Amino acid sequence: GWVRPDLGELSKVTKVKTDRPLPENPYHSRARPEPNPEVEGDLKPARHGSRLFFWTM
Amino acid sequence: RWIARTFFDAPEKNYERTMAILQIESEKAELRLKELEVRRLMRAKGDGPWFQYPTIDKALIDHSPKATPDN
Repeated sequence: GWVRPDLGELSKVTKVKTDRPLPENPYHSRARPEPNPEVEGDLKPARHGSRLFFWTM
Repeated sequence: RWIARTFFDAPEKNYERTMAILQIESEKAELRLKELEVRRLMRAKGDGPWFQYPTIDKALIDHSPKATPDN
């Protein structure tokens, strides 16, 4: 028997089952270092102008 | 009295103007000292939003089936 595999039968990405579920972090990775505290929220106008030596308002 | 009536200003007016400007520049001095404190501690620590020099953006870092099974 064994009909010879034609082109392109040795291609065509394929599903298959295992017994194990796929594990998290195969890269033996630590957690995230830090989040960035997001500076957000609406803005007030300029408090007392530039607050330079003068040039107030 | 004519001079005080048509030319000069009230001492209450000048007095309260001095009080108001002292309030204004007191707030300005407090905010300026707070500004330099915030800047020096933020450069020392790095938590704040200011001194973040651009590091790597991970848009091009992709997970995909490579060629070599050790990646």
